[PDB]
Amino acid sequence: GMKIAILGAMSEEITPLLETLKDYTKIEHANNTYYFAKYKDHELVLAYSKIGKVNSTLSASVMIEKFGAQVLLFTGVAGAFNPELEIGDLLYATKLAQYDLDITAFGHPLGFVPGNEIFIKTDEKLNNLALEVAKELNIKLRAGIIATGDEFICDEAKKAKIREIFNADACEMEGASVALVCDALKVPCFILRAMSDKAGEKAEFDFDEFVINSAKISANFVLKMCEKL
Amino acid sequence: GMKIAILGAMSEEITPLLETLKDYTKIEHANNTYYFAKYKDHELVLAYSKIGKVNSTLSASVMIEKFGAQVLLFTGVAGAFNPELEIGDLLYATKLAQYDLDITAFGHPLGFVPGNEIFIKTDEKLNNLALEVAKELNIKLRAGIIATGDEFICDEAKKAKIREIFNADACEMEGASVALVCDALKVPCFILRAMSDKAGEKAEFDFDEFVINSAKISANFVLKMCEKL
Repeated sequence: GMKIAILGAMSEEITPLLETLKDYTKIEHANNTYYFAKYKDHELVLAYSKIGKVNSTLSASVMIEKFGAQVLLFTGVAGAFNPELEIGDLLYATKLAQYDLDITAFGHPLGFVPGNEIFIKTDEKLNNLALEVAKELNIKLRAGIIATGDEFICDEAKKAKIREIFNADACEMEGASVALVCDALKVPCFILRAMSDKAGEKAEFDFDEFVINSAKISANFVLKMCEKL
Repeated sequence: GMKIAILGAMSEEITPLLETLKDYTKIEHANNTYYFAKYKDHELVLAYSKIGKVNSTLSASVMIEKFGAQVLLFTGVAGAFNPELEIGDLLYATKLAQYDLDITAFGHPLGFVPGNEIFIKTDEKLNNLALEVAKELNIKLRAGIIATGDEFICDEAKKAKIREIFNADACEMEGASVALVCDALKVPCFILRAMSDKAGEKAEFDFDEFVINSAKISANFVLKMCEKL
């Protein structure tokens, strides 16, 4: 089978994968750690992306240009903007934009730079595979538009504005950058996000506990995708 | 000699390099164009970075991880924040920060994420080489702090704020990201910027003309550095 990159937006999302895989090697490279394992006739390369657009762009580029990944699966968390969503809901991104990429001073729309487009799409075949896996695991999986930028946004008015401009369902700091790298390098990309916060709700749950539970589900989910690839 | 990457923040900065080199090849990779030339016992790889942090991170990562660059010289333009600077003045960045990398909601300073630092330094040996070249060409060269982010800022109050927070001398959209990639991959990086706009002053000159004239000077400058490497 093809070589598969598994990127996690938090180190806690990688831990349960490594525990399941058990036998793996690693290298320290690009001020990060990359892990190597065999699973179901696929070679895997895994890493925590590190935080934000630059870090995640670099990690994805290393996985493909250095380690030869042919597919990339990216698990993480996101803040929900769409009122229909709830804490813990799993979303796959259909397309993503950078809300903080701004040369609007020159008459361009927000998120656009010449040489690129506002939105980057993820891979349809991988998304359909994820829907199959969700069905087989009895997990609810929804499609959404993700806005990415290098701020952790707490301003409710800003969340509403990003939603309005991009029709964004959720928001995080690494998705669009990784999707762009993968598209540029002709590597199918899948982006999975668990909703870790809702716009206009005070949390009322422990984040650490949420992360551990969501990471367990996401780890099993992406390994099941690997098994079918 | 070592393999040298020359990155330009505008395609116009690559044109005069190619005109001097005369014999070169080019290919499409990673939704961009990469150029290859031999110069003074060095293999060169050249590219326009494309716009912003993600694009420039990807371009630098490709030049190093795919094309084997061992040193990277990055020429471009920047808006001046330091009142002492004048239009066309050459600045080399001693260190750079991302002004729009913001998890300050969690008690961190602006520009900081765990796993990284606020500032990234450029290579001291390359900076000293640049000072030698500037002296030999009778060109004034100043050291500065550069703030990088994905907005083209026109708000004067915002410029003042970024200058104040980082003690930044100038501002652009690609420097810090490339400096970070190079540091992470153990590649010496040099960042040269010509001042394309002045603190508090409406630009009363043509940008196209400025770019052509500044690019000619910067192209010769970095080739003279290559000759000494």
